[PDB]
Amino acid sequence: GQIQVLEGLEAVRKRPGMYIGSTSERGLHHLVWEIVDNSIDEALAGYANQIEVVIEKDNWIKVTDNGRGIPVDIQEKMGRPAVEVILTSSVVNALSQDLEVYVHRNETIYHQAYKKGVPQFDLKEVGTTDKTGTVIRFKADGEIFTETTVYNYETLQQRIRELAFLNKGIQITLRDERDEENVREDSYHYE
Ligand SMILES: Cc1[nH]c(C(=O)Nc2nc3c(OCCN4CCOCC4)cc(C(=O)O)cc3s2)c(Cl)c1Cl
Ligand SMILES: [Ca+2]
Ligand SMILES: [Cl-]
Repeated sequence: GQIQVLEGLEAVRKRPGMYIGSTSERGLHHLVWEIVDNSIDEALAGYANQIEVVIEKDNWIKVTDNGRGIPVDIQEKMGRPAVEVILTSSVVNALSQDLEVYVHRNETIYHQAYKKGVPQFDLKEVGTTDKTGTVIRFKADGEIFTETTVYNYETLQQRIRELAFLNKGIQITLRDERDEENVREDSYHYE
């Protein structure tokens, strides 16, 4: 089961273009669409209505939603927490030099970190919460995206606006914190 995950990570990193269309600027932006798409599905299921995308210093991406939280219960299949099984089959995780999850669920904050899809430690309880949702922070792997790992605000802005227009009732916010002296935000909420 865990042998199958490792071969999956090797497959994705060996032929990344077969998975995300290209390793160009187009492929770098595709990472964000892959994560945001999961949060939109949680909203269409009726459980989330807010998504926030932050370009952080050094072109980290953080996506946050107010969904149920990715589940943390032990799979009978992997013997591992569900969230670990979901993220260690994620293309985004495989093509990120680092990725972090924080889950707010069961009044608990759970945390795991990964490098090229490989968990760095077991899922751990780190805090308490009265909210539910998921935070993902990732840094695209410079070894995969050799052309650029720099996001284009206007590219993200155009697609986030389109997603909010198509999926009415979802508040979707983009914020660029790369320059701490000049922070730019656009927030879309149709109907
Ligand atoms: C940023 C973000 N948010 C989510 C997210 O909230 N996903 C989420 N998935 C799930 C989920 O599915 C488990 C695994 N898969 C089912 C079949 O499609 C794909 C997911 C179950 C529950 C629940 O049973 O309470 C909650 C949740 S909340 C994911 Cl994944 C990412 Cl990445
Ligand atoms: Ca889905
Ligand atoms: Cl759970």
